[PDB]
Amino acid sequence: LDWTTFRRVFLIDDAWRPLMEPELANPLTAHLLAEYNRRCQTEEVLPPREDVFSWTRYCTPDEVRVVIIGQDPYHHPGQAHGLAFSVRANVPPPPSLRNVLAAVKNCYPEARMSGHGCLEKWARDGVLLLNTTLTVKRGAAASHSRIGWDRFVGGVIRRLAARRPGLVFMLWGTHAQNAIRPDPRVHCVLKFSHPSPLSKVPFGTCQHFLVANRYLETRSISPIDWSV
Ligand SMILES: O=c1cc[nH]c(=O)[nH]1
Repeated sequence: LDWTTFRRVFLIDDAWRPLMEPELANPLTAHLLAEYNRRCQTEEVLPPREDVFSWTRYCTPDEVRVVIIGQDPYHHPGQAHGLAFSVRANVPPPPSLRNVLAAVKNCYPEARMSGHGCLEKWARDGVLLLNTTLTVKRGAAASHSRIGWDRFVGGVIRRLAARRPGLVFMLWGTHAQNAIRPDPRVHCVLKFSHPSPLSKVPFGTCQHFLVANRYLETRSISPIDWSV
């Protein structure tokens, strides 16, 4: 009972079994899991274990329309909850997220913006918010970036993409563009500089949300209501 036990520890939705189960058997995965559990014995690891795989709960692989890649979770208590960039409902949006929400409103002036930074609505809509590193030590950015999450997540993404042609990938920044390299003839690959205001080009000028919806329409795929 490997999948059964793994799924129970992380409360993973069963719909993701075909994409994740094959990764469990890889010997490299065992090293990853043991290291993650070792870190939890020696430090404050975020987000909480029950939230690490929260991204599997909002939508099934077949509902995925857009994939947005991130680096690692927010590292202060209360911010991260398993979705890249999203913060729980009453936490003020951090700098990069603030720029993302700005670009959405610039693209869709009619979008019903709530003012919060919780992206669960997007997730249920098939917008997969995926960090390549799923955990972080409290207060230390990129601290868990070399423990092996990237190859596991990388394996799930390859499987998903091969399962469903015509996905839209939004790759913002140097890390995202080097981590994930989907076939641009089979999928819509959109690249931009990082959303942080420290980037040389203001992220508020990014048109990705509009361009993604035009691509979906050409494939007869229902476009996304980016209001959040
Ligand atoms: O989840 C998060 C938060 C900030 N930056 C990222 O790359 N991912």
